[PDB]
Amino acid sequence: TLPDTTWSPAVGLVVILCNLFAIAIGRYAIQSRGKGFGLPELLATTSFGHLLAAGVVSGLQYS
Amino acid sequence: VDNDPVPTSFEKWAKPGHFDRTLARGPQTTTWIWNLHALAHDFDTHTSDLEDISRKIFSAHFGHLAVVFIWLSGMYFHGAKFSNYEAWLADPTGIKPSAQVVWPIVGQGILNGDVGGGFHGIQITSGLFQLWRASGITNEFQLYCTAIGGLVMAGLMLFAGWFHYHKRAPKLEWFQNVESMLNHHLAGLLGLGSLGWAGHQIHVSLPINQLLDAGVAAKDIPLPHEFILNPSLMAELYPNINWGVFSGVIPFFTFNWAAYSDFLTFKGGLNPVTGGLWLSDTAHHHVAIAVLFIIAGHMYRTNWGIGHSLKEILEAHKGPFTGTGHKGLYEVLTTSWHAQLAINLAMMGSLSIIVAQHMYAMPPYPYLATDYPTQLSLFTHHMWIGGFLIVGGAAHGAIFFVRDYDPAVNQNNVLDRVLRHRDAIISHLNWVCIFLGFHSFGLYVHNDTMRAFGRPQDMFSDTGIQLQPVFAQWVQHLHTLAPGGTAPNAAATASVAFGGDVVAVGGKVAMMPIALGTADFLVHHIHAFTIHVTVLILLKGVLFARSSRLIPDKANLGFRFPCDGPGRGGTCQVSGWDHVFLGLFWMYNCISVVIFHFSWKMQSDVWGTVAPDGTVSHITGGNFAQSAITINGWLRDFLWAQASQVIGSYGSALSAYGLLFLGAHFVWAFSLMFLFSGRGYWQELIESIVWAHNKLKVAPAIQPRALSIIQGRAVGVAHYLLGGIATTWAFFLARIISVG
Amino acid sequence: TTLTGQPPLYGGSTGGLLSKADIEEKYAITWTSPKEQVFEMPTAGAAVMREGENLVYLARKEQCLALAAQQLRPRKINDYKIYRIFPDGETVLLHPKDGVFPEKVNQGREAVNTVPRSIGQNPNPAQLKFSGKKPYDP
Amino acid sequence: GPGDFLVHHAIALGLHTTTLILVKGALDARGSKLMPDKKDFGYAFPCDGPGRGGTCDISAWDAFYLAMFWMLNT
Amino acid sequence: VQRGSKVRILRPESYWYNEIGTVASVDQSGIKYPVIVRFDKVNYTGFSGSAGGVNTNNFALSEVEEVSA
Amino acid sequence: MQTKHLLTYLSTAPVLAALWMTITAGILIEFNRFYPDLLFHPL
Amino acid sequence: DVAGLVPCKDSPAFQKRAAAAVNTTADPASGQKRFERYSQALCGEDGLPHLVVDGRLSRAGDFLIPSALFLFITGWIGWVGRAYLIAVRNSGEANEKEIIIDVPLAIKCMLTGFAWPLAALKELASGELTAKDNEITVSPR
Amino acid sequence: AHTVKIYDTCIGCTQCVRACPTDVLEMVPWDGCKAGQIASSPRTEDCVGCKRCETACPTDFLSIRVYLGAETTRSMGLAY
Ligand code: CLA
Ligand code: CLA
Ligand code: CLA
Ligand SMILES: CCCCCCCCCCCCCCCC(=O)OC[C@H](COP(=O)(O)OC[C@@H](O)CO)OC(=O)CCCCCCCCCCCCCCC
Ligand SMILES: CC1=C(/C=C/C(C)=C/C=C/C(C)=C/C=C/C=C(C)/C=C/C=C(C)/C=C/C2=C(C)CCCC2(C)C)C(C)(C)CCC1
Ligand SMILES: CC1=C(C/C=C(\C)CCC[C@H](C)CCC[C@H](C)CCCC(C)C)C(=O)c2ccccc2C1=O
Ligand code: SF4
Repeated sequence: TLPDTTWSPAVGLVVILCNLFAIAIGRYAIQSRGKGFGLPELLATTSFGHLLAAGVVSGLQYS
Repeated sequence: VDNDPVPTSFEKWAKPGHFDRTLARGPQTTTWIWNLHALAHDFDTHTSDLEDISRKIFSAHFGHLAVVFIWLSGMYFHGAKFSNYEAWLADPTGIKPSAQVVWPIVGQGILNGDVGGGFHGIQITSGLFQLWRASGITNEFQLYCTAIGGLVMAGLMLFAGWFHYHKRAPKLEWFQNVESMLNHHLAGLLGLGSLGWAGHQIHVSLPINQLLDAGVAAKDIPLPHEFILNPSLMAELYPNINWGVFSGVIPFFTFNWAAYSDFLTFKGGLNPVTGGLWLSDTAHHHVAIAVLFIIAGHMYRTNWGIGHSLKEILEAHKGPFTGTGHKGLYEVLTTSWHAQLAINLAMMGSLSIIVAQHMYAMPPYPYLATDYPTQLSLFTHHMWIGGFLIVGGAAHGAIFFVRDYDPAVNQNNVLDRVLRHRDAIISHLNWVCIFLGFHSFGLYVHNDTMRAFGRPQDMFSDTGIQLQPVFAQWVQHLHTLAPGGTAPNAAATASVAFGGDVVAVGGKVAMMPIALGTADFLVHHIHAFTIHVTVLILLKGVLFARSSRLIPDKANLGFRFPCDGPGRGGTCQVSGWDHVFLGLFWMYNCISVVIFHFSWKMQSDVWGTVAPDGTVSHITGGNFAQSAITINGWLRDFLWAQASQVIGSYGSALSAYGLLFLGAHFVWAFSLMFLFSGRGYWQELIESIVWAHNKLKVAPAIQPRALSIIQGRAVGVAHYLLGGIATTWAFFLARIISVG
Repeated sequence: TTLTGQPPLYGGSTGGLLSKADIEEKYAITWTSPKEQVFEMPTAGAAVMREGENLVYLARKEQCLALAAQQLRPRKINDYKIYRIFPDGETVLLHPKDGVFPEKVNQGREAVNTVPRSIGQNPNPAQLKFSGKKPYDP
Repeated sequence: GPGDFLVHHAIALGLHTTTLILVKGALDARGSKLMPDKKDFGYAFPCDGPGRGGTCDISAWDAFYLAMFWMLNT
Repeated sequence: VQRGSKVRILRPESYWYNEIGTVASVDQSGIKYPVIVRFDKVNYTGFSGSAGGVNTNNFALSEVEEVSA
Repeated sequence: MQTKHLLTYLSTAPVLAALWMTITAGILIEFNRFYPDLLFHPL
Repeated sequence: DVAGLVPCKDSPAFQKRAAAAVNTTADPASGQKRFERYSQALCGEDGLPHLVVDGRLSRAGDFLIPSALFLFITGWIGWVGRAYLIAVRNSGEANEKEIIIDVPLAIKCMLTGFAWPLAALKELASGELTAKDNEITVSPR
Repeated sequence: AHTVKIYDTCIGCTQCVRACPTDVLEMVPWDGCKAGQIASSPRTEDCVGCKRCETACPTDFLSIRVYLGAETTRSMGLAY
């Protein structure tokens, strides 16, 4: 069924937690650090967190 | 990027053969002229530097894009001024699509037979009318300004070519930047285009098509500008978003897409009104395609320390059987243009074959499924384009191996170890070819012999010794227990071909389940056999382009040489070019059998008419299951039976198809003169004709020479392909215009 | 005889010797390379040429000469010797037979199959009927 | 009638071209400007190799072989 | 003959039989074919697909005939 | 001068042949735009 | 009347197919005047105007006048080609002149084709048409 | 084996000997040309018949002629 994906504080909480988790991943995975953690690393971590959160929000409010 | 590399001048226009060295000494013989056109687009032989070669390729691609845009704009102009598009939009089923009103000078006006609506022109099979309805175009002025836009885009590519060759031409590292290139072409070229067409599907195509799918009688729709100016038109069409310039995009920015689910749907199946695809599904499709392509264009390291180098990926990927694995493929694929052309031609040929096999079975445009001319034409066209491009990919693989292969680059990598057991590879492929040929064609001629014997119980049939395609049937089963099962959040199946019920638009079947029996098993193994032999020829050409046990120095002889003489028993057609030459005939054989299977199975088990009660009367009435198991049945119930339309065409609008059927037979048979003979006879005959000219003080200063051995083979295979393909084209089109 | 030289770093291939090498004849090429290099075998693939003496067994004289012309000669290695090896073990030196390459005129060589006339001056097969006589007979 | 006229000229074509191939092979069997020593190589030989522009189907046997298609067509 | 004298070829097997070419050098030494005749029509000589030929050849004195001086 | 190098390109065999063929195609086609169906001289 | 033929005016089948004449050109009448003009010819059983090729000056327009017209036009073409090839053979750049046509020389040849037969007869009178048999390359035998 | 004959029109350009893939020909002293060398074929048992030597010959007609005769393992080019 078409799920209940709506504006909730939990959606933003999940997005923020996924952004933090992607920041942690970038602080554990990303090889090149002299570039730019600079702006290029930060934007990369933010976009990865956004993508993972877009997955997580759909999975949570589709469950 | 340089400044003024090449002076734009007309001086070298006056000099044919400036680009080579053998081609600028004057034409002493005739062969020079042929060599001119043989050597024009061989930028690798012009100069000996990757930079000039890459600049040449860049601005040649510009010219090709200009030519394609000229073609596009021509199509849109002919549909906007010389077609029946609006009349077709008024009555979709009753009107066949047509354009190209011929000039009434000598007979030809009979080919402007009535297609319906009072318009008189040649019925088109390209599916352009369906494309314009699917895109949301309603009137013809949109197509006219699209033609204007195509001409201005062509002018843009033309100027860009002149600019990026003669004025500001890039350097090598610009071309060699495969990282920025692949990031721009996954994301920027593909993802942006998919997103923008979704921006044409969210705002234009879905509104216009949803309004058309109810009977609004075209013209009374608003123009596509009004559907973003007025969300009040978006009120009744899927009400469940606020529909505003800030409020409407808020649900995307807030992870709120259940509101968007009204037009971003995953229904599948077919629209039971047009016989096309659900355009809401195509909109949601293009959205997801765009997003995945923009994600994919963020994996390559460009300037900011994020992304992969393709090299680390490649040289890392290596296993215990493959030595050093992919160590050295990065240098190969950023140094050889031919190594890239091989893959890209093969991949685009595979995409074209996929496009052929997809746009028939999930018919994606409104009123093209019930237009059997359009469906047959599009399948067969994309199959031929795919086969030609695959053979070209094999050709440029052979060219890469002859010209651009370096052993120091490739030591114990996958390239090197493939070359070191080419004999095992070719022998096993040879064995598979013989096994497949026996256990498919011998099955056919066994069936012919037992049917002539009066032993139908001894045949490989559904009434004799059954060969049921159980694996294809079970895959067909799993796709129909899946619009509620393994694909739960989906209304209908991927296609009705795997199962379902007769989608009946108008009086005609749009798509019905294609059941698979013994005849399908036989013709699929025939397809596998023909593919395997084409692979055997082309892979033997690619793997033995450098050397063999017969000629250990084929790399010195080149890619395009006739032979190494009558010795060693005879070494005719050893080159990689000649393997491409043979693979062209075998591609012709494979694709011809594939499109014949398509034509017969569609006319026998899918297409036809649906009675008012709901009984499907197929066009050939299901003769496939009992006649496509023998060669006699293919000869009689497919070739002899269905060619009656193309041969009874004299005196009607199909007359040109009968004329081209005969002309294509002629060109195919003309090919055999070039294919069976050799140039020695022709040189000795040209000698006596030269005597005849020399007696009358009329022998030319440019000496008449017969075509070379390779040119003789090239002319023969070109005429063979042209004639056979055009024969099948004229036959297909006449038969399916008359019965469809 | 007793051909000496290290085998190059060649990973093996299916294009090398067959039964003819063991029962009829085979061939070898020896050469001296000044350094470790890379080259292409006639039986496909990349091999690593050692410093010092390299010895390679091939199935045909033509493969040995193809290796000598397309690989050894552009790398300035013009010291190679091609031998025909018979299955019992007897070897005969073949390509630099007198020591000087055949494209260089060496005093000490006699003319073989030289016909003291033009091609057009050859006899006619009709006159040259029942006999052992051929139109290219000296 | 006119059909008979047109087919008779098709037959005239067929006879003339089959005769042309056979006669060109017979009269150039001794040699041509491409190969002026063809007597010494016999009636049936493959070619004289890809040199001199290429010499496929140069022997007089090859003219028989090419005229057999024309005889069958006629 | 001499350099610059147009000579007709009498060699049967030559591509330029009964045709005229200009002598470029007569060899003073006693070789079999000392006359070096250059022509305008190139040979058949070359590989298949080669857009070239050979326009000079060596002939004996008994195989050329001085047309002009 | 570049128009003398355009005079040379618009004098080549493919260009002159194509131009003359277009001319003779026009001569024949615009002769059947007028007096049509001429199997024989009417006499 | 020749070879059992009837004229197309006196042929029933001719009028039967004339009653349904398809319009070849853009003319509204077209096939009407086509069959009216074809009526003068010698038709047959089928009602198609068979042509007779016998000289037969009464029935001359079917072959002889087109024969003369083709011969004159193609002789023009052949002679202007011969003239151009002869007049570029003098200049040593002939190989360049063959693929890059010397256009003024081409027109100079082309405007002279109207007098193609008489001039050609003159060559047949003089010896400037036929080169000798010892000036032309021949293969050995 | 194949028979490779050399006719006295040889100019000693050496190009046939360099074109031979199987080391059949060589150049030997001869006073009949300006170059002072004539092609010779002392090793026709290794001739495969490829006629690269005839493709290499500049004289009209050829100063080198290959007559394909008896076929052996060496002349058929067999690695087996
Ligand atoms: C502004 C006009 C102009 C002028 C004066 C020149 C002049 C020149 N160009 Mg250039 N060029 C131009 C525009 C121009 N170009 C444009 C718009 C492009 C982008 C397509 C190019 C891309 C380009 C490249 C890659 C190269 C040149 C080269 C050259 C030089 C060689 C001339 C030559 O032989 O090729 C002239 C060729 C033609 C006149 C034929 C044109 C073919 C067209 C584009 C396609 C025709 C096919 C068409 C679809 C019809 C199909 C036929 C079918 C239907 C039967 C010369 C100085 C070459 C060079 O520098 O020498 C090595 C070279 O490398 N040009
Ligand atoms: C992306 C597509 C692509 C590109 C860029 C190339 C590029 C190249 N190819 Mg190639 N090839 C391709 C696809 C491609 N190919 C395909 C699909 C095939 C399978 C047929 C081939 C098979 C092939 C061979 C066998 C060879 C090449 C060669 C070459 C090189 C020179 C070509 C040349 O001289 O132009 C010349 C173009 C012509 C002379 C056109 C000839 C006429 C065509 C074939 C028929 C057209 C008929 C028309 C469609 C319909 C009839 C019209 C008529 C009635 C008027 C060049 C690098 C040659 C090479 O040596 O590589 C270095 C080489 O020998 N290609
Ligand atoms: C100057 C042009 C010219 C002339 C005067 C001739 C004349 C002749 N040819 Mg020849 N021929 C030509 C061009 C020409 N040819 C070309 C371009 C080709 C290659 C297609 C040939 C191929 C050819 C063959 C195979 C044979 C002849 C034969 C003959 C003789 C018999 C008549 C004939 O066959 O008619 C028919 C001629 C053709 C069908 C050739 C096509 C017509 C060409 C295109 C005309 C050339 C026009 C020229 C390019 C324009 C120059 C004008 C200038 C202002 C630019 C005859 C003397 C036959 C013979 O040997 O007789 C015993 C014969 O077997 N020709
Ligand atoms: C259904 C269509 C039929 C498909 C045909 C596919 C043919 C496959 C062979 C590949 C050909 C492409 C590679 C060429 C390379 C190739 O392999 O060619 C081979 C042959 C000569 O090559 P050689 O081996 O003699 O090359 C020797 C030289 O490199 C110097 O040693 O060239 C020709 O056949 C003549 C072609 C031009 C004929 C004159 C041009 C006239 C107009 C051409 C344009 C027509 C319209 C084009 C489309 C708009
Ligand atoms: C068909 C055709 C044509 C046409 C074309 C056209 C007309 C089109 C188009 C087009 C277009 C017109 C396109 C567009 C587009 C777009 C896009 C693709 C977009 C984008 C975007 C973005 C970048 C966004 C971003 C964002 C984000 C995500 C974050 C923040 C927010 C925002 C929203 C800002 C022509 C004529 C050539 C020719 C023929 C063919
Ligand atoms: C017929 C044939 C020939 C002869 C083919 C030739 C000579 C092709 C050339 C024919 C055309 C007609 C050349 C046209 C020349 C000019 C362009 C004509 C002028 C045209 C103007 C009117 C435009 C070969 O050379 C050959 C070689 C190898 C294997 C098979 C064959 C083979 O079968
Ligand atoms: S027949 Fe032709 S292709 Fe075959 S070996 Fe002889 S010359 Fe070469």
